Amino acid sequence: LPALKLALEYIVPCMNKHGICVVDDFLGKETGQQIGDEVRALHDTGKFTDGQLVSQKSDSSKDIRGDKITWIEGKEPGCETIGLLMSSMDDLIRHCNGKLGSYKINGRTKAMVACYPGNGTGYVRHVDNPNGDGRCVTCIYYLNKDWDAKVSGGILRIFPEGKAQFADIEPKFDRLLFFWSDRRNPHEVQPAYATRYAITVWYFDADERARAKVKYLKGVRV
Ligand SMILES: O=C(O)CNC(=O)c1ncc(-c2cccc(Cl)c2)cc1O
Ligand SMILES: [Mn+2]
Repeated sequence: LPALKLALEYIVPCMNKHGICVVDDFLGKETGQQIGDEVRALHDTGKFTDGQLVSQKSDSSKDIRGDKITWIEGKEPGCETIGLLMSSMDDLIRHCNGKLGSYKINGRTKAMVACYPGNGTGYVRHVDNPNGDGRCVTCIYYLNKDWDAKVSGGILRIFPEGKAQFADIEPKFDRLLFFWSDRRNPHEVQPAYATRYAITVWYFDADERARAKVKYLKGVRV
């Protein structure tokens, strides 16, 4: 689908009604697989961190580490289909802008590529932006071929604020997810028992970000 049709007919209505939006088959199989290939090359060539420290034992040979990450700008050698994904996410947001609540989105982070190594680690319940650091929208792309959570775990579970229910999102190949980054969407990743990849970017609201400058300390000489 053309970005604008997806934006006006799906992302804008879903985001304003539910604060969560899932688009399946975002880029198609060829491109999705190429992204899988590039992420796997990053992993295989040692570009990820070792992983979040999950269990600190007094013996460090038995430390457990979880999600591994690497920040990707999209123009690096071997990351160009990742850059293509980032640009397609941006096209969608650009065609939403002015219609996502009353936010005015004026930028985004680099891509955070995540690798859950499959050792029973997940990601604890959290809010992405709990303290007003400028990020208003979380965008995640999943590239896990034939993922079956009943077998491999790794569900993303969101707990929309105020609701007595949660939303389980499988990290399915070629799946695109949007949700409000703030306290309306606490979420977690349940333990993953197979290698699980995701690519996240966060979009900034202009006003909040302009205040996060001072809430986060920048100076100029006299
Ligand atoms: O993988 C999924 O399906 C869901 N992942 C997350 O929700 C997540 N959220 C936040 C973070 C994160 C939180 C703080 C700092 C940094 Cl660099 C990353 C990582 C994360 O992996
Ligand atoms: Mn998160």
